[PDB]
Amino acid sequence: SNVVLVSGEGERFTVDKKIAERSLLLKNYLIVMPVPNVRSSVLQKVIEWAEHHRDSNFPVDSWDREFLKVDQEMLYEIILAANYLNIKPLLDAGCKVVAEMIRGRSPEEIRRTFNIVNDFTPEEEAAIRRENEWAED
Amino acid sequence: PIEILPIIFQRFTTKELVTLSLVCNKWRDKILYHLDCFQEFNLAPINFKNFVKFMDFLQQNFTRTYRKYILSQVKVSSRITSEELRITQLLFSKMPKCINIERLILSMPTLTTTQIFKLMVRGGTDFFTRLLELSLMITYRPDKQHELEILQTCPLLKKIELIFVNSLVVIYSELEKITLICDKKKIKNFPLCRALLRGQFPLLQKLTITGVTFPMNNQDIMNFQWLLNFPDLKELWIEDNDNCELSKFLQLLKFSNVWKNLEKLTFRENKLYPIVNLDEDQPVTNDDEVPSMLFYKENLQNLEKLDLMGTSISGSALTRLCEQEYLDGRKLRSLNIGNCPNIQFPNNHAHTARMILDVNAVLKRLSKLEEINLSHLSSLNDSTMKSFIINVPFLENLKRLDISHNFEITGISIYEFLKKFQMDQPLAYLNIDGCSQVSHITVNMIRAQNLVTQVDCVYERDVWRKFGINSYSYS
Amino acid sequence: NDDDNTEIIKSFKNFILEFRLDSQFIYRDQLRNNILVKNYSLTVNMEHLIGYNEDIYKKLSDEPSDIIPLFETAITQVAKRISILSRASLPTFQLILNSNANQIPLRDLDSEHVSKIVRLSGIIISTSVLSSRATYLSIMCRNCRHTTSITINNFNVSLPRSCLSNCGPDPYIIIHESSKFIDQQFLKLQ
Amino acid sequence: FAPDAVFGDRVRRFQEFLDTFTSYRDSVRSIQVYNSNNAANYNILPHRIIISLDDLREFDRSFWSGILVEPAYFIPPAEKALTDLADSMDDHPWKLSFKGSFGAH
Amino acid sequence: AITARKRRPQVKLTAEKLLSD
Ligand SMILES: [Zn+2]
Repeated sequence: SNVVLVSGEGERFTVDKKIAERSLLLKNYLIVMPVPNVRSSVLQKVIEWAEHHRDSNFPVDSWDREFLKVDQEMLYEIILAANYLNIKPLLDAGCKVVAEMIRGRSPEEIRRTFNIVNDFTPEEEAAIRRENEWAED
Repeated sequence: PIEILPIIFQRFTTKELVTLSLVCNKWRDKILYHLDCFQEFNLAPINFKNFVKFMDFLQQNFTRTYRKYILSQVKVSSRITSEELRITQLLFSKMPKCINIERLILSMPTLTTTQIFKLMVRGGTDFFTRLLELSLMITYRPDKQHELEILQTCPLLKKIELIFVNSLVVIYSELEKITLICDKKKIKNFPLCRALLRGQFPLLQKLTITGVTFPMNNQDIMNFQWLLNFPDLKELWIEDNDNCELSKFLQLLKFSNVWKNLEKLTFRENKLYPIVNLDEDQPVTNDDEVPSMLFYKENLQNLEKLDLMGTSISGSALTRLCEQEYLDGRKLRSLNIGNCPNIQFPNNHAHTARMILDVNAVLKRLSKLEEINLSHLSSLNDSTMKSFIINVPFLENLKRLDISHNFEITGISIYEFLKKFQMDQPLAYLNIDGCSQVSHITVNMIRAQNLVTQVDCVYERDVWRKFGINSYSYS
Repeated sequence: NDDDNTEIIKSFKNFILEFRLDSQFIYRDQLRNNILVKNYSLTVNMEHLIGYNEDIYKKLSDEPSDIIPLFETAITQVAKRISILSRASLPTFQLILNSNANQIPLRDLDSEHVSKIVRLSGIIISTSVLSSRATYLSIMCRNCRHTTSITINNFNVSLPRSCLSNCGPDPYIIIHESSKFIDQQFLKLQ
Repeated sequence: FAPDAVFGDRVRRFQEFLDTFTSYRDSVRSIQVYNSNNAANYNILPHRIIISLDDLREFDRSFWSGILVEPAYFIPPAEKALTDLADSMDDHPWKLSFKGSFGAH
Repeated sequence: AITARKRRPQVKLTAEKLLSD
């Protein structure tokens, strides 16, 4: 029998119980379950992820990285999701995609990528680099 | 979400994360504040001033009243020989007390044992008592036995490696793996000789001694009398130990149930000692008294991997190991007999009968084996390969076949072997590097018709001893 | 470059297959009749080549050392098309030229005639033995045994200087079993 | 096509040829016993056989024309088979020689 | 682990040697 959820915006969803118990806190918080933190679009992405990974085993992923090749801001809102109500495989997927994103990028590349300013006083950024160089390849 | 950030960061490695500290002041703090995101360091090589700034970075960030953090791998090596001393001095002088290096790889070739010992003693950053694994690519000293005192100094040590790149002039329950590697040209004695014969290392799982020179003055060493000290010894690897002999080793194996369990044995003497036959003589003191129980079976009954490359074992000795069922077969999975000049196959008309290998008997005995190595086995001419062709039905488990650096074997034998093997689905992997007689078109046919999933044909590869992978003989 | 070479080859294929006088396809017939008696060559009258398409003769006479091999290639393709069934082997056909152009006496030939087609006459004073020249070299690298082959046309050749992907300084050797050769003779004309 | 894949079949066909025309087996053994006698008796016959090429034609025309037109791929297996025959006789590579009816060759 | 890489040894007059017997 399939469990009926309530999203963090209000509408309902229905999936098989193992699909729902990809959320690890669903076993305790409370065939009906409110899920107060998760956005509608995000909870749909959570559901369709779990509906692909119906039978996946958990004790880099080809399908996740293209499944999540999407808007940076909504994607980071998935990073902000899945944790106040814990959904661990999505955290693993998130780590994988953000690491693959970050891997080659300098400070200025990261500034344009994550869309942020240089928040240092720049001579202090120079100084710390000048105190940091064992990280140089 | 400040709490989950280590899970994100640890997907990316230390130096790279440290560069990521410079993206912005915020993320600089977000990274820096989580000390456990650091679990490996590679300072390999490094110059002195950058190592100063590394030590300084620890002294600023990792300095904490809480006695918490530990580091799982610290590789350090100097860019410059003189600065080797300066880096090591600073390391043992200024390492923060509250922080424990788990595994130290102090690759410092110029430094001597004595100097390393002194730097721990008078450096006094006492983690070196408390680390778990150690490695020392260092200069040996024959004049003093300070390396033994390292073990005495480092009671928590489970895995120790020493790579004595050069020379200049009691119970150890903790230990689990001892790897001793030497430059056979520079090292002209045996470093741990007193320690190994006198002490016991009762939990020692793996032992690996290469390049050392056994003393002539000590038959207790030469007869492997010390080697009785180590029960539970899951694996023994022993290679290029110039004054050892497989004969003395087999004499040990005859006359004690020395090991309850060896999963793997690997013996490789370098120079050609005279023929060793399996010494099946079971003497009687009197026929009124017991024949001496021969412990070859119960010693070798456990083996998965047997490796005897270069060891002058005669072909009959190996057949007797199989006919006696001293080698178990039901448990054996990988056999290496390469470079053994005393092996001849049954089709050879030129022989002395006790050098013959009866491959039909052998492959009947130990049929489930995965991996064979016959490299440098010059005796494996094309005619002799016919014996393997007709014994294909007995080697159905075989996946990996090394016959490389055979200067005789034509592509004819290769092809018909793989073709009859195909009557078993390709062979998984085959190595024929350096085999000057395998025709390039034949191996291209092997690829094209897909008789082997992978086959290596680097004709130009002069040598076989890949360090770490195939051998622990040094360089 | 090989697009233009393909067009030259097609032009010559059309010359063989289309050239006709008084109801007879003289070059198709000559090529077949030569194939039956197993001489793999064709004798071409350059009056006919000029009459067919003078642009072709212009290409040939401008640079015969590049164009003669392409004409020979065209002859091979037509030879197969008129003597081997398409979808149920021959060597590279020699091109022989007949001409009535004005002769240059042997003493007048000089730097202005280099690489031009030339017609002359004289007395043969000597004939050397049949040396062997390669038409096709099977080749491989001495170290990594990279295998390749070089087709050769005898109008002005070498082995490659270094391997086509270390292999050492001068790495290629010939494989004589799968290489192909032809007779070459020297004559001295007085 | 690669020569090694057909070497074994060529070997056994020349072995069947030598078994069929047993005068060559008799010649191999005659040479061997002559050499053994002269070695012990204390002048040596060579390890070489002349095969009538007609015999090889009448046995197998394909192998015969292989010897004629592609000897680099057909003489080594024939000499291997002959060496194996000499090995099969009781107690060094043996070589071949040819006679008869070469035709255009 | 690291198979050997070469370096050039060197010797010069020094105070210890100058203070030897
Ligand atoms: Zn090459």
